This record gives sequence, structure tokens and C-alpha cells, in this order.
Amino acid sequence: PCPAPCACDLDGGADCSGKGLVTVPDGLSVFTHSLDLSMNNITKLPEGAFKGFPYLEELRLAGNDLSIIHPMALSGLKELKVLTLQNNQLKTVPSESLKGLVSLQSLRLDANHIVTVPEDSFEGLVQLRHLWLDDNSLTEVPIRPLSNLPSLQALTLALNKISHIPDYAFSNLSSLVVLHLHNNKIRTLGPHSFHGLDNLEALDLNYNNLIDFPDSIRSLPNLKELGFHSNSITIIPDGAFVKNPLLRTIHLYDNPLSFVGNSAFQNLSDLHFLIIRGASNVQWFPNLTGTNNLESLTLTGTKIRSIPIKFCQEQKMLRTLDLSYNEISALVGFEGCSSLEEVYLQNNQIQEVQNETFQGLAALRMLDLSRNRIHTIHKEAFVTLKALTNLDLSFNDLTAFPTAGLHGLNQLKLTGNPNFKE
Amino acid sequence: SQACAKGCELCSEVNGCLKCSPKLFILLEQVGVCLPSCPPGYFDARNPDMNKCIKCKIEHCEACFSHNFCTKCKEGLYLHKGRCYPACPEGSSAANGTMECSS
Repeated sequence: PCPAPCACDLDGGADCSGKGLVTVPDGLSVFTHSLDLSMNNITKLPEGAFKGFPYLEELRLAGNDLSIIHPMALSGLKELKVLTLQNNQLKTVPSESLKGLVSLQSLRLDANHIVTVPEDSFEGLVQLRHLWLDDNSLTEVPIRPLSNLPSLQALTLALNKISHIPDYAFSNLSSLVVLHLHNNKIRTLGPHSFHGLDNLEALDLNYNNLIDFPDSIRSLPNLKELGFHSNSITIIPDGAFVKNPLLRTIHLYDNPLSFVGNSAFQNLSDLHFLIIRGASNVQWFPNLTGTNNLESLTLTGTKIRSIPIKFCQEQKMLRTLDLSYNEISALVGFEGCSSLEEVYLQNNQIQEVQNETFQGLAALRMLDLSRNRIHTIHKEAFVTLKALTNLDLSFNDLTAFPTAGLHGLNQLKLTGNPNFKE
Repeated sequence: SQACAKGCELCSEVNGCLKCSPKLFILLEQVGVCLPSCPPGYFDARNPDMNKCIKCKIEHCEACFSHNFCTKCKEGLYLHKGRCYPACPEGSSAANGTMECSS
């Protein structure tokens, strides 16, 4: 039952890994399934080495240094559910080795050094679901071989050299759900590039070279999780998301934002988490009118000097608010935001706190007022926050710090007051 | 440190292994480990700098592809898209012989 090196276990599963071997094991357990062959020095794969093993479900070839695979080495064994080839020296997609697996639901090609992706690749694999290509050398979205995969709901093209995505490049993946394009050279995206994926809930464009806002997402009806960050986008246009009412997540941070479209964040209603950071030129707090439900909001690095008087009327859902590092020169009622827990106002122009500013926040825990112009705190209400624990007043104009309702503070930061300096 | 050989590029018994040999991921919680293909219920993630492999926010998942997409559900439940439910939602009918949700 147990070939010597391998650790024979459980019922079906076998573990030969770590360590460690060349070629295959002596003992053929013919009733075995779920083989782990990973983490060894295995130079090449001979044909028929996998013929001796039928019924097999999952196979792990990862962790090897593998230059080349025989086209018939996998024997065409029809029961293989998933194949992990990651972290190997494969210089190309072994499209010939992958033919005849109709049961394959998941493929790991990532961490290989792969440049060429043959046009006949992924043929017959229509049962395929989740595909890994990342930390490869790829310079272009492998369109045609990608079109043989109707059942694919998870694709990752990330950590590659891909600089441009042509229109209709994803056209034939009808079931796609998550697409990871992150960490590329991507500069331009075709207007129709995302045509074809009506099922995508998740788009990752982060850590790319983009210039203009990716309107290609206008073709994504089911989109929920969205990011494009550490890009060069200078502009978020009107009705940017208008075709995407199901977005619950948007990370746009670290983009040299300049103008933001008034109509851009309006009427979203599904939006939960919104992250903006490093937009140095944006002067006006976005119009969120229509977007009444937000758990978490972030505006950082802007020139915004003020906040909408009405902001907390409709925001009743909001747990976490970060306005740190802006130009904000004054404050406004935070009552009505009662769901609030973490509030970050540090590095602003705020000179005051008032009796009613924080009035009625039961949930407030962290409160960051450090690095501001604060001198006095009006009619001293922190009294109303029973939850308050971390409080940072460091570096302001304060000569006196009001104490009431400060019971149970674990951390309190008083430093740099008053400074003076001046 | 001196003569720490095993599997990882810089290893110190002060807080476990750091900076793994490429391309492998780090584990946490006593404290830190280096391996390929993070175990259940972690998901393997990759960056240029950090190979940090994380836990999914998807309930009761053995193997995740991402934050919100699950590839292999836990023994009890049915998998519809990336998310795991006890009762296959309709929506679409359940399959049989294995736990999956087919439309």
C-alpha cells in the first residue's frame, strides 16, 4: 500500500513531498486518488508515469524544477480534477500535455517562467473553473486559448508584463466571476475589453500603469468588488459607475486624482467600502447624494477644506470614517452617524470641537485629532461616548484639555500642546 | 542569525522565519513559517515584495482563490459561484454525486 518515501495516509490521499525525490514512486497504489508529488527535484516527466495511476482526482506537481513535460505524460487520464504546476521552470504552456483532461476544474501555472501561450492551449478543458497565470513573463492576454474555457469563473493574469488589453479579449468567457489583472504594465484598455463577462463580480486593476479611467467596466452589469490603484488616473468622470449599481467595494487610492465627477458617486446605494488616498488636487468633497449606505469611507491627501453640512443626515450605516490628511478647516455635526466607531481627523486645519459635534456617538472608539490647529473644546462633551478608548489630541494649540466622560480610556495622547512653536 | 538553513532566506528564532526563498509564502500564529501553497483555510496570494498568504472572508471554506471567491467548500455545504451555502439557492438547482451548484 505504502511506497517507501511517500507518506501513505488517510484513505485515498498520498504525500511524497518534502522530502524528496526524482521521477515517480515505486509502489503503485492503483486505487489511490489525490496524490501530492510537490516539493522535489524532478527534472522531466516521462510518459506513462501517470498511466499506472487511474481514478486520480487531484495532482500536485508544484515546488519542482521542471523544464519540460511529455505531451502524453499525463496519459489523458480522464478523472483528474485539478492540477498544480506552480513554481516550476516551464518556459511555455504545455498545451499538448493538458489535452484529454475533461475533468480538470482547476489549473495552477503560476510562478513558472512562461512567455509563449500556444493558440491551441486549454483545448477540451471546458470543465475548467479556476485558472492561475501569475509571476509569469506574459506580455499579452492569451485571447484565443482563453476562449476554449466557457465554464471558467476564476481567472488570474496578474504579476505579468501585460501592457494592453484589446477589445473583445475576454469576449467568450461568459461565466467569469473574478478577474485579477493586478501588477502589470497596463497603460491602455480597449473600450470593449470587458465585453463578454456578464458574470464578473470582481475586477482587480491595481498596481498598473493606467492613464485614463477604465470605462471598459461599462460592460460589467454584475460588478461588485472593484479596484484600480497605484495607477496614473487623473480623473473620475460623471456616470462612471452608472452601469454598475451592484458595486459594494471601490479602491481607487494612490491615484493622482484631479477632477472628480459630481454625478460619479451619486445614487450608488450598494456601496459599502470606498477608499480614496493621495489625490492631491481635489478641492471638493464628492457628492454622495443617492448613496446613503456606507460602512467605511476614506478621503486622504486631498485639499478638501470642508465637509457637507448634510453629510451625516443620510449616512446612518457608517462604522469607519477616515478624513486624515486634508485641508479641513472646520467641523460639523457627527450625530446621525451613530453607527460610527473609528474616526480619523488627523493632519487637518480643525481648530475646535463642540458640545454637539460628537453628541450621541455610542460606538466611537478611536478618535484622531492629532496634528491640527485645535485650541479650545466647546462645552466639553466627550461625555456622551461610553465606548471611547483611544484618543489622540497630540500637536495642537491647546492650553487645557477638557476631562469628562473619559472613563475607560486606554490611550490618551497629549503631546505638543500648546505649540508654540508658533 | 548564524547557520539557519531550512527552506527560508532569512530565519531568526526571534519571531520565526522571515523573507522566504522565492517563490514561497509565509504563515503566522508561532510565529511565522515558510512553505508553498498555504493550507486550508488560507488562500495563496502573491506580490512582488511580499508573498503573504491570507484567510478568506468566505464562511467555512477549505481552499480560497481570493478574498471573496471560494474554490473548495467545506464538507457540509454547497458551492454556488465563489460563495458557500447550506442550501443551493434557486436561483439555480443543485447537482449530485458531489457538492456543486449548477445553473
